Amino acid sequence: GMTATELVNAYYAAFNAGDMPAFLALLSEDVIHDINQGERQMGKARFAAFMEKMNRCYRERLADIVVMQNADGSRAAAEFTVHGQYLADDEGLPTANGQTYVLPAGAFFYIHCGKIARVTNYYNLNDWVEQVA
Amino acid sequence: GMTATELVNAYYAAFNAGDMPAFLALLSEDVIHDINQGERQMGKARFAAFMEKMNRCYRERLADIVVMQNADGSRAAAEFTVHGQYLADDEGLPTANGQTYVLPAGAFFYIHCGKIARVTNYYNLNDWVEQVA
Repeated sequence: GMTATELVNAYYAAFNAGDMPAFLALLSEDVIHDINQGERQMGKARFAAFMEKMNRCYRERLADIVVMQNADGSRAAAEFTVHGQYLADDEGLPTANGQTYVLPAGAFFYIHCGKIARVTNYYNLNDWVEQVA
Repeated sequence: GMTATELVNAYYAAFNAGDMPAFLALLSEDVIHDINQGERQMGKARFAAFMEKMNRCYRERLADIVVMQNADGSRAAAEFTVHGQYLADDEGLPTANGQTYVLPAGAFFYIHCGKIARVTNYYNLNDWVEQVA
């Protein structure tokens, strides 16, 4: 019975708290995940693997979260500020040494049957690389 | 007296119709323009110059536009599908030869005093380059 706004708020609450069971529970089994400047990854197993890797390499807190939805709650969007620390080398990227970064980001969502069926992530990758390189 | 939704709909109507006076009229004089994977450009004059260049090099139609806002209309977001044709070489990018492209994109907005005060553009640049290269 959650609204789209509530669902997306719960997504980010779980993200911020590092509560992976709560986070993954909100996603459909066939969730589409559009990685910023990267590949479309399909399915919850791949999303769980993505989060495992992200948790190996980064810690992030999202601030200033603004969540919006369409009237029927099938579509949503969020804009926020990422506060992060780069903890361990991620593949294909600059070396990690604990550096901090701060940058705006956003996401778009498709919601169906009360689950998040698509997450599309956006941010300026060039800005992030400049901050950590 | 327009709502944020109406304002953003007018922005995209003007974009789609190629009506530059109508498009630029919606923007604040000090509009912040966050170019996808690029620079923050400040001010309406720079935005007009950006559009002049864009119009020199591309023709785009946006489909499937979904516009969302926060309750007070200070923030908005749009997701859509870009249908484009690359008409003339743009600087720092692959050669143009009239190729077509289709890809999702989105934008985030800050609205103040009834004008668009920030436009932040997002899309997968790698996907676009792959489509035209």
